[PDB]
Amino acid sequence: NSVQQQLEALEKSSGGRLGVALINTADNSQILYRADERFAMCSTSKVMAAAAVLKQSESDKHLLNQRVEIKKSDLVNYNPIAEKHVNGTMTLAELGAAALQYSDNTAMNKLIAHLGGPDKVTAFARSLGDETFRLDRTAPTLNTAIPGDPRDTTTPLAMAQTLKNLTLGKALAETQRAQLVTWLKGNTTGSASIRAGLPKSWVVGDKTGSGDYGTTNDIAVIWPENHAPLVLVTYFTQPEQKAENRNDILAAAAKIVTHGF
Ligand SMILES: *C(=O)[C@@H](NC(=O)/C(=N\OC(C)(C)C(=O)O)c1csc(N)n1)[C@H](C)NS(=O)(=O)O
Repeated sequence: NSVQQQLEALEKSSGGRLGVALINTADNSQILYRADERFAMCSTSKVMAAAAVLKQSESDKHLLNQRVEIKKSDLVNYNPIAEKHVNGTMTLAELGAAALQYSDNTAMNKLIAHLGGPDKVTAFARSLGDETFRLDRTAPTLNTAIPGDPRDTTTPLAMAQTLKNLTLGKALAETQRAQLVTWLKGNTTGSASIRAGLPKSWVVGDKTGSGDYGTTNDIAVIWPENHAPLVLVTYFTQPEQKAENRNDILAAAAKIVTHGF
């Protein structure tokens, strides 16, 4: 079966809706499956918030070391790093690292608040040429992932294009691009998602997201040992609010689309 037939069969077995966009930077070719359909980003949206702060830091050499006070009232549903710093401070760089590498939701919220609200994250995406991304809410409500709800959504293709621009392309000046890549490569939350579908020795940077409706997402930049990078978005969502998340589906999709590379 072709790659498209394999992805359709994966979706058919999955009990949900699968969205895939792979960009092969060797030749700019693409593998697309529901890639123009909206999906709730869940915590994959954190890449855009962190990158928006990195953009600001290009013109403010003190920004990344700016102190942010962490209070008990800032804690939400999932904040393994920020809870260690209640009554102290974290820098904006430390908040970017925590948001991306541990998916700390308090850290995401501090990034959003620093920027001036969810709409400012949307404006940053637009400044990169991404007409599709929208951030509407803070964490954790941005992960409700209700079917057909446009809030906090993008498409697989839009996010793959923007992730390519952010990590390998024109979106950020070099020091800031490099910092984003360092953060993504050090992610701790993605072992069982895209990474599990790839050769163990390939270098990967990624950001996961999991929400209601069993919504299970991962966005990655992948560096093969002997080939140009691949940028891969795998989004997955299910019809029932309390569906289990399915990182195995993302690993399976990654294996299908990276075969031969
Ligand atoms: C982002 O996707 C974010 N997700 C959530 O905060 C929600 N659940 O996350 C945890 C890890 C708690 C889970 O048990 O799935 C969630 C479900 S419903 C809702 N309104 N929020 C997490 C923290 N990011 S991820 O990268 O770890 O998935």
